[PDB]
Amino acid sequence: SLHMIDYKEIEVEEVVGRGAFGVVCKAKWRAKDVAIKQIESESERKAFIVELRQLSRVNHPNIVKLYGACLNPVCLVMEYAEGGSLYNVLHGAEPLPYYTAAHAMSWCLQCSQGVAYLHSMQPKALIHRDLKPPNLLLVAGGTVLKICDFGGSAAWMAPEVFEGSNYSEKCDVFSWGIILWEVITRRKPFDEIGGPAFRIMWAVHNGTRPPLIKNLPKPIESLMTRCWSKDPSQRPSMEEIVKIMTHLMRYFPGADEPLQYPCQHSLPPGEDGRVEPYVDFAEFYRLWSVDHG
Ligand SMILES: CCN1CCN(Cc2ccc(NC(=O)c3ccc(C)c(Oc4ccnc5[nH]ccc45)c3)cc2C(F)(F)F)CC1
Repeated sequence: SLHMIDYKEIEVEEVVGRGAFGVVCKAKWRAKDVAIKQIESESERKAFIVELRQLSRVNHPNIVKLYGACLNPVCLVMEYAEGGSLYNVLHGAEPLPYYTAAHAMSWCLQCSQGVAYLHSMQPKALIHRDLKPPNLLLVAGGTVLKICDFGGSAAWMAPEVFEGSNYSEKCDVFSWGIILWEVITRRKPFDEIGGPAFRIMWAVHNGTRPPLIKNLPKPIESLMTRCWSKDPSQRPSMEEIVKIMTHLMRYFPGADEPLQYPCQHSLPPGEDGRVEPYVDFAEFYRLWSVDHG
C-alpha cells in the first residue's frame, strides 16, 4: 500500500493553510516537490488514520496522490499540486486568467472522472460530500484537475444532505452540476442571496437553482439541470456524466492549451433571472452543425 517516510528527509518550506484539522505545508523530499499535512494535537490522531486509510487505496490521475507517510510525527506526504485551486483561477486575485469553453468542459470532465473512480471503489464506495472549486486543484498550466479535500459549502450542497436525510453518492452529482454552472458563467453560485448559510439552504430546499444561462447548448443545459433535481434518483450517475462529457469534448478542442493570457473581467449583472455565459459556445455550435448534417 504505502511507503513509509522518515521525517528527517522532509525539508519543510512554507505553510499553505489549515483545514478542518492538521496543517498543510509545502516541502521537499528526496529532491521532489511535496505537500505535507502534519498533525498538531493528539486530538486529531484518529482523523489522520482515516484519511491515511482512504488515500492509500486511491490511485487516479484526477485525484491527489499519496506518496507516503511518517508516523512520528504522523504526517501525510502528497505529490505537490502547483497551480492552486480552481476557486483561485475562477474568482481569485488579480490578474485572473482567461479560459475557454473547452477548459470549462474539460475541468468538469476531469472532475466527473475522479468522482466516478471514488464511487466505484470496492468493497465500499467513497463519497466526496464536499465537492466545490476550493477543493479542486489545477496543475500542468491549469489543464489538469486534481480532486482533494481539505475538510461555507452550502452553495454546492445537495438539499437531502443539509436536511439530515440518509444521503448517497448522488449528492456529489448535485455539486458537480453547480460547479458546471459556475465554470461556464464564472460566477459565484447564490452570491446575491448571501447572509448566513441557512438562507441558502432555505432557498435551495424550496427549489431555488442558479439562474439559466443564455445561449447555453441544450445538451449541456439538459445534463446540468438533471444534476440539480431535488429527487436524487433522477440525477444521473457519475459514470453517465463521464460518458456524456467524454462525447461532448469532441466539440471542445483546445483544452490542453495552458492558461497564460490575463483577463480584465467585468461581471455585467444579469437581470431578468437569466445570465450570460463567460465562455463562448460559437465554436461548439459550428462544430456540431458540421457533424449533424
Ligand atoms: C465522506 C468524506 N469523504 C470521504 C472521502 N474523502 C476523500 C478524500 C479524503 C482526504 C483527501 N486528502 C487531501 O485532499 C489532502 C491530503 C493532504 C494534503 C497535504 C493535501 O493538500 C495537497 C495535496 C497535494 N498538493 C497540494 N497543493 C496544495 C495543497 C496540496 C490534500 C482527499 C480525498 C479525495 F476526495 F480527494 F479523494 C473525502 C471525504
